[PDB]
Amino acid sequence: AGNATEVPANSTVLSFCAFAVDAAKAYKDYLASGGQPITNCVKMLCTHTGTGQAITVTPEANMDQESFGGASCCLYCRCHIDHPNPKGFCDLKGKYVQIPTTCANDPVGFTLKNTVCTVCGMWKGYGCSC
Amino acid sequence: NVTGLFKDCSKVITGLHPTQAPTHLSVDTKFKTEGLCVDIPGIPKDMTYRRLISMMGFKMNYQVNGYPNMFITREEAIRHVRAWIGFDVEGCHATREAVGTNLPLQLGFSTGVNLVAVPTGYVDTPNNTDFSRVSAKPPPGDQFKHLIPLMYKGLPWNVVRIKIVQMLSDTLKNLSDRVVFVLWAHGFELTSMKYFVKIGPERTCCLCDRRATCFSTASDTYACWHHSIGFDYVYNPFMIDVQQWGFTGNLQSNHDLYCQVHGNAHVASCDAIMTRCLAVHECFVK
Ligand SMILES: O=S1(=O)C[C@H](c2ccccc2)CN1
Ligand SMILES: [Zn+2]
Ligand SMILES: [Zn+2]
Ligand SMILES: [Zn+2]
Ligand SMILES: [Zn+2]
Repeated sequence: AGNATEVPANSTVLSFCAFAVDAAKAYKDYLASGGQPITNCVKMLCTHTGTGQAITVTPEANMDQESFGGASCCLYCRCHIDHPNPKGFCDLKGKYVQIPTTCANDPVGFTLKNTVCTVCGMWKGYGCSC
Repeated sequence: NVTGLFKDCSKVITGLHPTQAPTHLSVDTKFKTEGLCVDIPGIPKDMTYRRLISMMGFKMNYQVNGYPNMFITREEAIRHVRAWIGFDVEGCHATREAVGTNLPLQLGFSTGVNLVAVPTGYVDTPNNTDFSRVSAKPPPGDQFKHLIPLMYKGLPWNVVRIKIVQMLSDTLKNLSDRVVFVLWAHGFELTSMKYFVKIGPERTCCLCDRRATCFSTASDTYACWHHSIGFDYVYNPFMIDVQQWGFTGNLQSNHDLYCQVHGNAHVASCDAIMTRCLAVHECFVK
């Protein structure tokens, strides 16, 4: 009974991060040890003529981005572990995340390492104008 | 190709909305096209769901610099025979709101201790994963008739994990700088470990220079078996699966070949005693 959510290629990293005291550090160290990025993310088929904002209600990928389902880009959602922010609630689950096409190979690692500019709503460095 | 790890055990006939689905596999079929997903304005997110996620299927085969391996060799386990603690878990089946996974019920150790936990699971919601009590039933009543009364004598996991740390610390402080859980068909024991174990790089105690064997979430601190008073997590434990040492039959029949003093009392701690006993007879005789 029940429906499988995962593929075997993710078993090792998901199990490693599901037992870690610090799962974000565990994932970054896992990648640094040659480990493959988390796959099976929710990649969107979109027009690529969107606002380009980082976290949106609908897919807003521009020509330089790929749109993804938010929960699928969140290490804490992917591992079924506690979220770090004091309220324990997620900012990506329930939204779409725009990831630069150059970093689309590792959407989970991108959201873990980067921040959204609170002024323009775009990723710092990809491509916040400030 | 798929795994049972993180299997959705809810009875919901629908998949998830693209923004809420942890994976492409779990996105509802209505949003799928050409290997990808589409957003359908007018089909909204679900804001009330409760989906039990299965903790059966962990694979601890990571190889990361500075992170010790949980599963050790027989030769390394032999060297650390003073750390050996037999471990077995009797589980209950998810029922009513969910079906398809097992939850820890009675945790048994070679120390002779049996701890009963309330059936608790990892439930996904639109905001997070809620670790909480779930409806559960003992496995089809025959050899599991002793588990029926235990469904009500369980302690919350925050209490259970404190007692495990207290028991291991009291047993191993004068014997070893670590714990080696001695297992037979480790699958469900490793699933149960998710409830009381944390892993990471090697640390030292906060009150001494001995290696850290315990972790406290309340204070983000590490302690050895001597200073773990009030600690809730077992940190960086070791383990080995005795079943993989070339044995043909079940646990009892293999244990009974060398030992006639541990009669099967059909309880978690009895299996844990038989597991450690079998490991000792196998590793140190001839
Ligand atoms: O609609 S579907 O394509 C997605 C659904 C599913 C739900 C929950 C977890 C995994 C999978 C199974 N059929
Ligand atoms: Zn999340
Ligand atoms: Zn900006
Ligand atoms: Zn100490
Ligand atoms: Zn025996």
